[PDB]
Amino acid sequence: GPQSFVHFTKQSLALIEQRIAERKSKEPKPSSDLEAGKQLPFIYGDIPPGMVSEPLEDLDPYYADKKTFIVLNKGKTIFRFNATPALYMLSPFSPLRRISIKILVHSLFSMLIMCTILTNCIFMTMNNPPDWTKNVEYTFTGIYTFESLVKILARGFCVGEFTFLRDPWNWLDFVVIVFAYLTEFVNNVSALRTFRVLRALKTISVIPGLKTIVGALIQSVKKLSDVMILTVFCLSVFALIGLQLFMGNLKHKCFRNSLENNETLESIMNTLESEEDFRKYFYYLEGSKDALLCGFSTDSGQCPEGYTCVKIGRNPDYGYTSFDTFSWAFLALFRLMTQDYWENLYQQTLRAAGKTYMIFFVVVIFLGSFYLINLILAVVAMAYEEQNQANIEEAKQPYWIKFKKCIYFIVMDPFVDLAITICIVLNTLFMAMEHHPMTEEFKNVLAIGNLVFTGIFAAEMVLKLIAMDPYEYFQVGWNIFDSLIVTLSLVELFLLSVLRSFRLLRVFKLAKSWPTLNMLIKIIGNSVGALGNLTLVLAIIVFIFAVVGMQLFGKSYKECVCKINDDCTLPRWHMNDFFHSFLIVFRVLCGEWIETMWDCMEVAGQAMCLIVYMMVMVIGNLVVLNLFLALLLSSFSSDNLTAIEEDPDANNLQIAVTRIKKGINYVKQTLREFILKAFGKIWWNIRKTCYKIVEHSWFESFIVLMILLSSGALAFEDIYIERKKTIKIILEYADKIFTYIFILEMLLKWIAYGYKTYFTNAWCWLDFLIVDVSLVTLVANTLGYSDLGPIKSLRTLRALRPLRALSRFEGMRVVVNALIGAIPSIMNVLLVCLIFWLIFSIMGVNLFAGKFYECINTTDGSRFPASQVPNRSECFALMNVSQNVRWKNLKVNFDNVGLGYLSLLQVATFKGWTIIMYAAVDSVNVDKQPKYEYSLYMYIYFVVFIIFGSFFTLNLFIGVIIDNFNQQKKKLGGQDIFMTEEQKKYYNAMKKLGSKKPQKPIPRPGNKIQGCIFDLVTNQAFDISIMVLICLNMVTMMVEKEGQSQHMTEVLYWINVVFIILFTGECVLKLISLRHYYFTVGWNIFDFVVVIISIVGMFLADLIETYFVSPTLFRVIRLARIGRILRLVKGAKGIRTLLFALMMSLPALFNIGLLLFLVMFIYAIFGMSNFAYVKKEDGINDMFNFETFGNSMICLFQITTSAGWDGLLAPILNSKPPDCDPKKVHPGSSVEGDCGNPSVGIFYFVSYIIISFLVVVNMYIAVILENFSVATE
Amino acid sequence: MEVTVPATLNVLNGSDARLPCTFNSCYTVNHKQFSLNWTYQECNNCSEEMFLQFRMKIINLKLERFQDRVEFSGNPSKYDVSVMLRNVQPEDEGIYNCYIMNPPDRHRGHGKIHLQVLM
Amino acid sequence: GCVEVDSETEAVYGMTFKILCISCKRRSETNAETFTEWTFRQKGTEEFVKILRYENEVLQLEEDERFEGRVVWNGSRGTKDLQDLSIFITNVTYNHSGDYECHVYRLLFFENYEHNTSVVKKIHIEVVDKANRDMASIVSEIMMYVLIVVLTIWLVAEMIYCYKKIAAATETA
Ligand SMILES: CC(C)CCC[C@@H](C)[C@H]1CC[C@H]2[C@@H]3CC=C4C[C@@H](OC(=O)CCC(=O)O)CC[C@]4(C)[C@H]3CC[C@]12C
Ligand SMILES: CC(C)CCC[C@@H](C)[C@H]1CC[C@H]2[C@@H]3CC=C4C[C@@H](OC(=O)CCC(=O)O)CC[C@]4(C)[C@H]3CC[C@]12C
Ligand SMILES: Nc1nnc(-c2cccc(Cl)c2Cl)c(N)n1
Ligand SMILES: *[C@@H]1O[C@H](CO)[C@@H](O)[C@H](O)[C@H]1NC(C)=O
Ligand SMILES: *[C@@H]1O[C@H](CO)[C@@H](O)[C@H](O)[C@H]1NC(C)=O
Ligand SMILES: *[C@@H]1O[C@H](CO)[C@@H](O)[C@H](O)[C@H]1NC(C)=O
Repeated sequence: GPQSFVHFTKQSLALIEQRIAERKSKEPKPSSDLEAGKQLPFIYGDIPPGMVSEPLEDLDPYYADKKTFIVLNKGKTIFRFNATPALYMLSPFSPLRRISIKILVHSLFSMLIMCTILTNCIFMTMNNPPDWTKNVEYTFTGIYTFESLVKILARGFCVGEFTFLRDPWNWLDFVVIVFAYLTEFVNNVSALRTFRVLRALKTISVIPGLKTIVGALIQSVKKLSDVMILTVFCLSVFALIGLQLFMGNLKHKCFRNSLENNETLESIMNTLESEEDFRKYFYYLEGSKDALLCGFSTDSGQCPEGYTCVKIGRNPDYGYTSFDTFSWAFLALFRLMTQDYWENLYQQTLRAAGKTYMIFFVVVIFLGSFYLINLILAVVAMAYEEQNQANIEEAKQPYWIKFKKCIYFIVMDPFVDLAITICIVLNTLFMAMEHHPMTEEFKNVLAIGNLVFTGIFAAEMVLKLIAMDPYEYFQVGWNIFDSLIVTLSLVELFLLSVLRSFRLLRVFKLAKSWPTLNMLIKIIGNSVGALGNLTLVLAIIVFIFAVVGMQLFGKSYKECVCKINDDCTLPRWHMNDFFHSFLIVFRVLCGEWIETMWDCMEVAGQAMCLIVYMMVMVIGNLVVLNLFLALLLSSFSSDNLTAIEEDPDANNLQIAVTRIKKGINYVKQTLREFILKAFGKIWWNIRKTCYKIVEHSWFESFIVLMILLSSGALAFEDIYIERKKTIKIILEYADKIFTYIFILEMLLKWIAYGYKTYFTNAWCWLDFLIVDVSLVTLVANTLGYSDLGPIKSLRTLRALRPLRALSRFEGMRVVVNALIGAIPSIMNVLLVCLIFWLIFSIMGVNLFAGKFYECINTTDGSRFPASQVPNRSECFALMNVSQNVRWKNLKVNFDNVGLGYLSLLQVATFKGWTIIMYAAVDSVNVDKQPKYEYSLYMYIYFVVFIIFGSFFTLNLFIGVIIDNFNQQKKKLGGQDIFMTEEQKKYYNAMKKLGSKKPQKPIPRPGNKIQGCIFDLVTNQAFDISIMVLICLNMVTMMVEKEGQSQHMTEVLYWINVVFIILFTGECVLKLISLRHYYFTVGWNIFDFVVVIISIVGMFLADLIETYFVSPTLFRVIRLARIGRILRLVKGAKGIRTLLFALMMSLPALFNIGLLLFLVMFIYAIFGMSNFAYVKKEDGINDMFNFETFGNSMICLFQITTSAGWDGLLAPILNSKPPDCDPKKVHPGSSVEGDCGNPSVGIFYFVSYIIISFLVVVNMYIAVILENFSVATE
Repeated sequence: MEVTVPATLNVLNGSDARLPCTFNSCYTVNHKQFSLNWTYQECNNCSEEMFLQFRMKIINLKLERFQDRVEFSGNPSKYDVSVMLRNVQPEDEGIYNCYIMNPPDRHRGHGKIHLQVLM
Repeated sequence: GCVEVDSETEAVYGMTFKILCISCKRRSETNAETFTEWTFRQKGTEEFVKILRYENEVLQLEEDERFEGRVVWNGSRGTKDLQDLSIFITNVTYNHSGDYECHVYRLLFFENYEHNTSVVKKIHIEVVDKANRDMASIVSEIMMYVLIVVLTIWLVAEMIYCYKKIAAATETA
């Protein structure tokens, strides 16, 4: 009722006094719809004029027993105050109190505070401020203290409820004000400035809607406790394994064999300090900061002649890359799990230890780096869906008219829209025809075409504006968009490169007729629509992190600059100013945090840099992942509500195509009319026996074995096959026999099935094609045409022989069926990605076409400073004088749209993007020598592209793929689409292990001492003691480090032997207590196995280090101690569920891995065939190349995660001198030349990374998601 | 390059004076590369007398106006380059300057102390 | 890159023959200055005799009747960093059968460091009148043929047996 708006008065106070007296004699829940900060219930209607911003009776009957009142604000919001006098001095009926209440409730107060905070956040971004900013900071402090004073005067300081200090954000305000006054009067300056960044967090308080977003984020982070515990445990176990295996291995260096003056390694190492001094005794590669790593095994790195391998010195990367201590091993394993620059650690460890140690990296990458990340993603996804479901549930609970009509007839016809769409596509295709070495006539024709197109669009704009009045024209967002584009085009015509690229946004007008391209617009609009608050929180967090990093480390980056750069100049990535600090933070969010953190540590301390970087990583990735999953789920779930019919008013394009097909039918009918007016019993048994033989298990097994043998025989064709002549001859005759076998099988299948049944089958078609290629090759070799051009090139298609196992193996055929089913949506989203990336490719061409050329010293690879050689003419003039000068260009650049596509792919995958960014920010002009960071703010182009393409395009891709998989599963009838029928039974039986009720307790024995031991051993105290003993053993295993004393080694050995005795004794006690009932529990028999393995491993290690010399075997055997610490899973129910989810997802991951191995094998054979002789450059070195099956598989496993593929592709882009030598002679082979094939290389690498993305990411996510929900169910 | 020196140092006649000259360069003080140039001038416009230096070891030129009363009292390895002075005479009143260069740093610092003799 | 292929061991009289001597470096990015000397111990003799030396792109034949006008350089060309040190006999006789040695003298150039190493590779060459066929090739061809015939016989036997069984069952039905 509107009469409840009574003023808070003395009679009200007396009534509250009598009610509190009754409450004292007396020795529920407040209304949620009336709670402060919300709008009044609609039952109360409108506020009468006389009671706004005045003390009113507490509208909630709940507070009728307490001295609390309500002040109402214009805009219908409720602030709940306290009627107790403020500071025990100022009663609620005071002029100061009423004025303060009015000031606080006014909206202009909040507006002023928001403006003040946003203005102060601009002054925060100054590395060194002018001397006059002291007045501005005094003004800011005065405004803040006035706001805090008015709050305290209005609502009391800390006297009872609803006071100033009762709000947690007021704590931050008070801390800010006291810090400001303290640093102003009492006076580390850097720490105080970093505390000044706390005034940015008041944006959350003053901006409405951010407080709830922050609360939701905190509630979401509360849901990740089990996943974080499991992640830490897994990283600790893997770090212990790595510490056991690779301890001290990264300190291997190649040392001089011949020393003068009786000097020894200790004598040399006691005197050297500088890298120039070290380079005289250890082998350094050219332009390297670290000594080359070597190894003592046959498969490790090789020292040059005259150099010997020795363990001495410091670890690479300023000494930060190592497995020497548990802390460094943990850092390395966290780096591996996040896959940040992990290929460098991969190659370093392989070079230092051996190539058989890639199994460790395979296990780590496929067990932690993917499974833990997918678990985190799944848990955050469920947290968001529960939050969203709760939100949905709560929401549920005279002469001019002639021309006007004529042009309305003309310009609104459905054919006009089709013509305009055709013009848009033609204009985009015409703009995509720009390249760097463009002749003047081509430039002229492009200019004329663009002029014609903008004229056409402007004419359409004028016709549509004269067909209907602007009052009706400007009512549609599409017309507003086109109006902006046309007016910008006219402005540019009257007057750049950017405004020329602005017209490219017209391609989005196809979203009306393109259902999938509308999804991209929906995602982008949601990012600034429903989720605008999440985006704003992300932006605020990034700003705060950039400012904090700059304030903490900017001066250090400038003082200690010679520690991180030889020239004593600031590196490419630093935190000396705001823009570069923001770039570092954005790069960390992209996922590159270790290379910059090394320099951070070098300049300003490990502790500080580690703390800041870990905070940035955790919080930024939490918020980014939350936004990503929110966008995905909202756009692909909430948009599906059947709002409006499918094109109720048909689009003009649809009407145009309907009229076109009607006219086509009419023309066809008229033309047809006009032209008509003008003018044996044994053969069936033979087929039956062929079918009986072909369909037999013996035949199938024999053919499968032959397939495996013929596929494995392809791995022997290395570059080392000229040394194996017996194997060469054997493999040739084996090829002949295999061809005969498969021809016979194909003939038998023909006779058994029939031509129609055989040829209406894709597997049979694949087999037929492979055997045809083999037969053609055999015939050509027999006729002597073994080297006839294309015939010789047809021999590289023998790498497709392994493709015959897909039909044979049910798990690979099961996975390929899902891929084939998902192909159409993949094509749709790929087309959308191409259309979206064409805009950025054309813009990049317009910006950087022909500006990546530079004049370099080839000996050093160093660009000449532009003071000398400022252009290509001077570069040539200098080349005529010197001999090692070259006017070089980047291999991957923006010289045309085709190369811009490759540049965009490298930028979006974050592999090789730094070179392109450096060239772009150095670019000056065409035929001009680049200058260092001349175009500094070209980084914004890459930031904007990374966001819009790499983030939103990936969101769309994942959404479409998982939707396709869900639709396939629904079509199958809720059946798993990655598991075989045999695996379904195992899965169903295995699923019942997560719900079996506890069995009957083991009965007590008969013997008295046995019963007493039973009571001792069946105790929670016993279990807890065992758990703490396991933790202590884990700590003793963590303590061990590199270079430790023999005394510490002995004491650690004795401690571990004591732990072994304790665990064996507890196992014996449990055995003698439970009799034979002990072996009825899986965990009990696991403990039994672990005890036996521990004892056997200790004895074997002691034997191998006493009567034998084998450090590698000793290290591998000593891995049996991890079993004693794997037992912490038993008493951890949170992580046991996640491990059960992993166990549940194993069968499908096995099939996916089988298919991945087959694809990797095929690509490896192709790589050895093609890229075995390319020049050793960039990522192709003496150890990681395509010269052997093992090397090729190592490289392919490396780039399965899309790591270093740019550096492997770079040596293959050489096709002409002086990059390569087409007539190079390789000793021991008849192959000539070390040039690459750019087209083959590009196809190879792009296709492999696309396949890897479509398998190892998308199927992994789907399987982990469904099985985590099941394990959770 | 930051050098911390007292603007005015007042000592009594017949007492010992320690001249505080310190710096906080980021890099380690390489004794094979450190450069020190201690100079004394009777006034700001007066010429400077070169009397103490570090090149590879602390070398004291032993000027007649200082006799054998000038020795080294700091430690370059801990960034103190202070110079001691026994029994400060009234003639010792003046301006003392310490110049420090510490490769691989580029900036060159300078610290100035005005020594005053009290009665 | 460089692959150390061994030389053949049988040269036919009156024809040409190439004696392989490939010696690769441990690391392919290092610089070197290599020369070679070939010695030859004819069968029926006990002393190795120097027959040639190649250095700085000039081949120096010692005055030897057995090799005068019959040996040309066939190794790496156009550089001082020799990794293929083969020679080529343009007219093989019965005096070219014996033990050969290929001495390799490599001088690596490092940073403030020079390493002068040496390798020796031994090649035994037996001269014949007719080129013998490879035992590996012979046995491989024989085994391929027997495997083909065995597989075809097994398949034909199974086909005949299954056809007779199917015909009997059909005519019974
Ligand atoms: C919508 C997506 C799938 C692309 C559709 C095709 C076109 C919009 C673009 C994409 C790639 C473009 C081509 C990429 C590169 C070139 C090479 C360029 O010629 C050169 O390479 C010149 C080099 C020289 O003169 O030395 C001429 C334009 C052309 C054919 C481009 C023409 C327009 C293309 C086909
Ligand atoms: C949303 C679509 C339409 C564009 C997305 C990309 C933009 C973020 C890019 C494209 C054009 C770019 C601008 C093109 C030109 C320049 C000049 C450039 O400076 C120079 O070229 C050198 C100036 C000098 O030092 O003299 C600094 C970056 C900047 C502002 C760029 C900033 C980033 C822009 C706006
Ligand atoms: N943005 C982005 N998206 N996807 C990838 C990617 C590509 C291939 C394989 C894998 Cl495992 C990944 Cl994670 C990437 N490197 N960067
Ligand atoms: C080792 O020291 C002795 C003197 O003790 C010296 O004569 C000799 O030259 C030194 N070794 C070499 C080879 O320089
Ligand atoms: C290039 O070099 C040659 C040889 O020094 C010289 O004779 C000639 O004039 C030069 N030509 C140009 C175009 O610089
Ligand atoms: C080798 O020399 C002999 C004798 O001069 C000659 O008869 C024979 O034809 C020569 N063989 C070749 C390959 O020239």
